[PDB]
Amino acid sequence: PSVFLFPPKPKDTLMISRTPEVTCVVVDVSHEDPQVKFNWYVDGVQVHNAKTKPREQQYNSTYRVVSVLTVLHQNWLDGKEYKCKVSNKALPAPIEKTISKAKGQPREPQVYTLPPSREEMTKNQVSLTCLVKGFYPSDIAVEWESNGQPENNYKTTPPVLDSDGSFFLYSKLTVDKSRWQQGNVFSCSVMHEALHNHYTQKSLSL
Amino acid sequence: PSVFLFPPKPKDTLMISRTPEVTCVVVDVSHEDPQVKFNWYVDGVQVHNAKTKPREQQYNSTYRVVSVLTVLHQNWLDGKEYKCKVSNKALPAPIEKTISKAKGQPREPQVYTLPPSREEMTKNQVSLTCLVKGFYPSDIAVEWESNGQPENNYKTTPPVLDSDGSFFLYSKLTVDKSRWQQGNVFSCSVMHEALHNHYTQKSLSLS
Amino acid sequence: VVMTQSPSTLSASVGDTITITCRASQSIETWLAWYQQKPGKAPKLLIYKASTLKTGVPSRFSGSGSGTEFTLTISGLQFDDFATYHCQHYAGYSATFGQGTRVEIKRTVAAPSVFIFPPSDEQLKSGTASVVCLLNNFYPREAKVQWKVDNALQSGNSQESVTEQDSKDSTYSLSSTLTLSKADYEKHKVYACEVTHQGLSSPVTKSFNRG
Amino acid sequence: VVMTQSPSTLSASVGDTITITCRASQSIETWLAWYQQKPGKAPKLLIYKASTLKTGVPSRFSGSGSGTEFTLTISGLQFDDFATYHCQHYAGYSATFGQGTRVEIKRTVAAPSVFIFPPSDEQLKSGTASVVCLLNNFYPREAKVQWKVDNALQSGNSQESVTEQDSKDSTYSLSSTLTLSKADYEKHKVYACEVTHQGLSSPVTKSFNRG
Repeated sequence: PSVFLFPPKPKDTLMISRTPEVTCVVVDVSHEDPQVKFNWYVDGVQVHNAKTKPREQQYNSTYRVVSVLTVLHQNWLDGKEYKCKVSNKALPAPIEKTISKAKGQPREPQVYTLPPSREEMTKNQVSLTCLVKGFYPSDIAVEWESNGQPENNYKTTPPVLDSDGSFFLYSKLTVDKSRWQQGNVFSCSVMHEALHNHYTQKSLSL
Repeated sequence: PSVFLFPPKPKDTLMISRTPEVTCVVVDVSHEDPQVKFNWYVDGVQVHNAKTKPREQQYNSTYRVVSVLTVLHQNWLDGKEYKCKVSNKALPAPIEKTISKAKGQPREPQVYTLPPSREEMTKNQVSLTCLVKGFYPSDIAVEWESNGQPENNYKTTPPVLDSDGSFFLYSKLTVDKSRWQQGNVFSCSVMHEALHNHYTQKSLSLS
Repeated sequence: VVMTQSPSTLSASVGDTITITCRASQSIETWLAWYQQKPGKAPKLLIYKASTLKTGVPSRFSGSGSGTEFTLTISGLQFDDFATYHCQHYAGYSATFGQGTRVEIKRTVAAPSVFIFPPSDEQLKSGTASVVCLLNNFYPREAKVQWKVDNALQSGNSQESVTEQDSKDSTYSLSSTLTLSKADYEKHKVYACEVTHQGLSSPVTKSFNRG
Repeated sequence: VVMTQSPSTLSASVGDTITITCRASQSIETWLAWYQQKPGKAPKLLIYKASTLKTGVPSRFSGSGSGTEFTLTISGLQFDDFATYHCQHYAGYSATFGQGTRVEIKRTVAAPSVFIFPPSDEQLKSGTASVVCLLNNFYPREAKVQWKVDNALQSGNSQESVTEQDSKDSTYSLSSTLTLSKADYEKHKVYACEVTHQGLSSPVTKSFNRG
């Protein structure tokens, strides 16, 4: 067996610092039917071992021979098609799975930050909100900061399809009403393909 | 032969007037043995039927059989469990599926209205936000209204598991910047098990 | 600017008045053109600046709109008009096109009649094996064919071809050819073509056993 | 304006002083250049205006002549100098070359040792049969291979490849591959490679019978 392809994490393809990767996961491989082989194809080419690396199993009573391929930020962003071609004895035929990034003119996201509600100013903690809309495709990375340092207690809703075929989401940072009172400045970081330098940063404070 | 269990919609069990139901769907019932038997259980009881109600259909090259069990708002809200048992002669053993509301104590949702950012009111349309946090279970319903009528250009994010273990989401209503300025007042209605009459409401204006 | 046409396939009868819509993601004033294209031929300009008919184009073609919403109207469809229509925003240096709208002759839904053909031994003697699947007389044009060899789902070893609407019954037909060497062909027994189409309630499989 | 270079092949020893001639069909003043070219590489300019050495070119290269008669002299051949040399008349907007002179290491005449190899089984199972003939360690370079199938001369179904002069013994080797489909191969009995070479007073044939 049972194959599943996975696309790279958005943040990985937007910064050369990190290495993107197409992860091919195969589940429920039998004890008597191991020996799992792989084959990666990028736009047809490469039938013979490319720059792959797969290993590790053991499960509920089955296997799972997960292969991993290093992606070129450009390659992926330009839309090259990645094809994982698994091959197993206990498998009727050679299964397959392909994938490329969502097609379509990319659209730069709008980032707006919102203060906590007056009504929420009655709790020992407040909600810093970050709105992000108008972006396409949906791959996106959102983070928070305070004067150079990272914020941990935040949650981000997944991408949702708006009326115009674009996506939007909201990120929510939970902070002590005091820190918001002291006038500290928080910032919403958004990583996306259509942003200049694949990155924009918006601030909020009392 | 596959079987999928579907729970009633969030509003169905919150409003006594609505009709909440649990639906059992069976796909891929071979053309040869189209016999399908349903058995329903509410906390393990009812091998002997109940409301129940099946129909029969045909598709690609298989059969689809749907059975519908109407439930009692309080049985659902009281966490009762519903079992659908599907027996088919072309099946090694019967397949059973069970569903109910998530286990956990009900937390009241906090609903706040959030006006647009100064930097957005420079566009023809703005965003009126409605924050709903700290609720549980995730079953919930959100809506918008400006005057005695629904606003239909809005979107709600799906619920998100907070650090609390409670749930939170955001609904974004999009209004012509011209309207928001005319002093119009909007409001989002949130329906939840933990709200007074399963319903609260918050207003938002430009004052 | 992104241009979107509606619908993607427009089905109508001869003599009908039909409208194709084109929307721009942002205002483009009236900088919008419409082209007609027949299969294997060059696009032909019909209308430009939203509503100006190119000299020589028949008067049954008309265009309207400005800003973000545009329409091409064909008032009294003739057999010559069943074709693809493309809208285009053209600017000083670049241009952008809609996805195209195929205008086809409407008829009732028809499921494909499916046939599989083994390779001839005459060919097989030469060292190649072509296995052919025919999907005959179906409508609408969208269909899916997959090949299985000894129940193994195949990938990347087939090609497909589709006819234009049949002149008598307005259906489409499709051929898929699975190509293997003689040697690879003789390694396996069961050859099967599996087909889906909206007109079929379940997939249709045709098969033969080698030899 | 035709340029005639002589000789076509020049065989010499390391350290030799050699001359290559170019004759023009009419006077070209001193508008002549000389180029060196190694197999698979680009030509490199040595000399222009008949006698001017390009900077960096070793002083052992020299050129002379004017009118219709031109000479390239290499005074003390080094291993690096074994190569093809080309003369060129160049004008403002056109040029023409001689046919080239291949300068090689001289050694005694050596007859090729000839081997024929059938197609392997592995391949024959796939639908193709390739038959290889080898001409091993011969000198000089010109050798003719003629393929015969049931004593019928083959044409346009073979390709040849020749090595560069062996570093130790100064011979050449040649491989010729004849290519037929399993079908075509299985229609005939005897397969033969027929070799002509300076070292062979009579043509040499190596054969095998199919299977």
